[PDB]
Amino acid sequence: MIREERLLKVLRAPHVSEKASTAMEKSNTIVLKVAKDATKAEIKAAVQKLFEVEVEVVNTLVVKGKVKRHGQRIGRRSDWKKAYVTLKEGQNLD
Amino acid sequence: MKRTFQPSVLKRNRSHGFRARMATKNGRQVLARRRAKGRARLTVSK
Amino acid sequence: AVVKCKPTSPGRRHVVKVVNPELHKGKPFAPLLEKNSKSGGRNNNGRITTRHIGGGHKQAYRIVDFKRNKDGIPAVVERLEYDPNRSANIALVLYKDGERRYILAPKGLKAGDQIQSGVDAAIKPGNTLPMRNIPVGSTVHNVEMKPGKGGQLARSAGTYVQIVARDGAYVTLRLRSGEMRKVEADCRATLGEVGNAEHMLRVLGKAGAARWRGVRPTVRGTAMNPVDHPHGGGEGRNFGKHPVTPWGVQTKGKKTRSNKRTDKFIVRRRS
RNA sequence: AGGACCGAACCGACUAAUGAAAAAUUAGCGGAUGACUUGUGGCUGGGGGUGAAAGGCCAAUCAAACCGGGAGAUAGCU
RNA sequence: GCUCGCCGGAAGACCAAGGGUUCCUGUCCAACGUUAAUCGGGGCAGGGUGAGUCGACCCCUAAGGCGAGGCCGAAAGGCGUAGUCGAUGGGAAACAGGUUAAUAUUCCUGUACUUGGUGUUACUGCGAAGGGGGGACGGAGAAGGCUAUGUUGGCCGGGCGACGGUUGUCCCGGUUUAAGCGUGUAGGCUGGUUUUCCAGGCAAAUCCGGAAAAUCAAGGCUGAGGCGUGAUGACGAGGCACUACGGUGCUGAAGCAACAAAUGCCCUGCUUCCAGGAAAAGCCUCUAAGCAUCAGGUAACAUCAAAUCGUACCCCAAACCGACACGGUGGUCAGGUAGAGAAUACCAAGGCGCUUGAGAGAACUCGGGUGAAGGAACUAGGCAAAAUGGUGCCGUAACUUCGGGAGAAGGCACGCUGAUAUGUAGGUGAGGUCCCUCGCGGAUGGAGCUGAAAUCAGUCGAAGAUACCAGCUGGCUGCAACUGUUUAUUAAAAACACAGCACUGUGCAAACACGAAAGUGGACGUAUACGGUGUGACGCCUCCCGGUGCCGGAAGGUUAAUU
Repeated sequence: MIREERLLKVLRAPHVSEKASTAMEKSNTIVLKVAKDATKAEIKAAVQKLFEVEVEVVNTLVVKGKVKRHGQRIGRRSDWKKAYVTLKEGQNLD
Repeated sequence: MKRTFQPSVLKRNRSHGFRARMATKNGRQVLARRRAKGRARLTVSK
Repeated sequence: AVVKCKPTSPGRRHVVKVVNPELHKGKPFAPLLEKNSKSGGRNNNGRITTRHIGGGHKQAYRIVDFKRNKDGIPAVVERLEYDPNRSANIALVLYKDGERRYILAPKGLKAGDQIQSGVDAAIKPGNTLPMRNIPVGSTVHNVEMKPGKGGQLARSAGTYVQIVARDGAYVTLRLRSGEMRKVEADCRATLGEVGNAEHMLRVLGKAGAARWRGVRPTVRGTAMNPVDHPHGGGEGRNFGKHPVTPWGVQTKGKKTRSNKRTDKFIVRRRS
């Protein structure tokens, strides 16, 4: 049982990319940016409540931040957690 | 030719890392000194 | 028996094996085993405290019974076994109550021999009883110095002690060194000589053998530089000084016993 | 069987000629089941360690490591 | 794109360590790249790392670390008990195919497995900080059984030749398929089952150990591979539709047999040797306190569960350690022909041509090739080159510690073809036939397959161990017995070490060593042991105690604090 408030905080964004699109189309799997602390179960819960859609399974991974250079000064982008969430057969997501 | 530095992360940490430094009085002193100096990287710890 | 090995290579030429067939060809009694890691002759400070120790073969520790307290229960000798931890051979015995122990194998002992500890026990080889009960003139081994402690004198491959006298609460032992020593008469002792008496006839025959026995090589002080040893230095071979340890103390002759606490027990020093 | 033999890997470094290289090259050379070799981790600390002993080795530094301090040592010398 | 060349026990493929975006795409060429650069490991932007079963975490411990109390120490702190950490070791579980520009045992497809809860019905002794078993272990050697893998034939598809021949004993390609589940084999280990008692296993034990007694000779454990299923599937040479020339979608034959065969597996086995070969948990089992008709245990079945972190890419290197796009770096994989071979030569798969080129064809330098006659005259020195170089057989001195010396030396044979023998000796081994406690069984049988070595006869060349590969040999002699070790980076030796020898200390709270100490090593050793010193295999051997040391003596002389 995850708290409503917690759930709302978990899910950061949808991730747009070719791969993501492919996943959505073929495998019925949505690619989300989620909180770095968000566990799989929590993510699933969030998905179910907040998008109103049955979840088969969630795979997560941590994306490491790229090191960049703004002019002369070096600086690193933040790490962030990506989640492939596979929706059950016949579940169409808006 | 096998040069002197042959890196190993665990070894480095055990040797020089924060916890090791903390463990002894002299280590602590070193840390303090570093702090005083204004070091950004207080220890070898990443 | 001793066996001079045929010189099919140098390093085998001068080898003499001591091959006893009556030893157990097999894995030892595992309950009585325990771990025994190597020092390298280095103490808790991590410094080398005794030179020339290092390496050699992994060895288990057989838990030998030197206290020898199963009084009244007769044991029977199951087998003789190789112990890597000592010059003697050990013997796995089986008490009538089902317990097993290792003991130093004495001279005549073999599989099937019955042995017994206690005051009542028969004065025969391998039997153990207090030296007040043991007849004067007898050869004993595995001799306790303090009652109850465990055998400390005469444990090595072909050693034994003579009970020369029993004067009241003490008995006088003629130790293998030639030292005559008073010992409390209630101290325990095992009848006969300890076993593996042709141990001294073995000859290692090569450098490697020594190494295998955990003995690193020994450098001569005279081969060193003066900063290292008192004998060091000299152009060519010089040695114009009285022999001494690496720590400057005389080596040829100078006595080093300082124990004033046990001077009373020493009847006569060895010669 | 063997600190056995011939010989690749592997470990070494006797001869030779010759910066890519703050010790290498190519051609040969020694050991190659052992007192062998190697990975990972551990322990020994400076008049201290370790040393099959050459004053060798102890982070390209060793008849006393490096870093900081006494310290602007002292310099009848340049 | 087509040729050419190089690596191929790597200059290929996959990891660890280390790095940390170098990966992929688009875009830009100032700088960086030893030249140019449209290219890049460079700049900028975007994308990319998907796990119950791989690894970490986790449970367990080794060396070692920390260490409540504690012992010790001016202080700081040292050592260490209980404990708790610490992998490089022990501990549950996944395979095949398909897919991305870039991930995959992680996605998808198929087919699996694991150990937890929870609930069940069925049963009914459960229970640990304790007991026992197990885990649990060395070197070498030898086979035998296997597979990986390869070769040939069969089969299936395609081919009929740019130049003489090529419808055949011809040519090219393919002929692949897992874990799991079932079977429990080659083979290895052990005698089982029941009963009774017992000073043992810190207490108890129905467990282990020990005693008896009965009865049956098969009982159990282990075990590669094969076979079956998994699989009416998947993959499949290439054909066929579309084409953003990148590829996408459909489709799909055969898919067998024999022989050879590992250094891999059975094997943590067996045999043997002495130098005598981790630990703890998981796992099995036994009970105690306990609880007692409850919990807990095992039984299947249902359901839920398996979080977290790593996953790109380089990894003998242009990405790690070397200031560089410059030598070092642990593991795994190991095709063909020749060969003893992981050597060597040429090749496969795959990967590269080393980020300045173009000419010229002087001296001189480097790295190679050949050389008349002579053959060490060179030189400090045959330094360097040259030479020797294989297998089999014959043959082989002094001296010797009887092992050696010895590959001593020195010689002969060596290709191809045919025959012996349309392929032998051997190896393997199908049908058939017989037996049978029935199976992965035993006999007999020899088809097919594979296949040396030799002899005889012929034959070609200047030359048959034809290339690469691959000892120079002998004689006298110093030193060190020997194998070893050593000045990282001018010294590898006659130096150090060595087995052996001798002296000497040391009676165990050992001498000695590291420690203001506690303590630790010596050693869980005990004089056949340990320390120190010298000598240095083996053989024959090996006067002086005045000096300096050490050992013993203590009559006298001298002699401190103290008084």
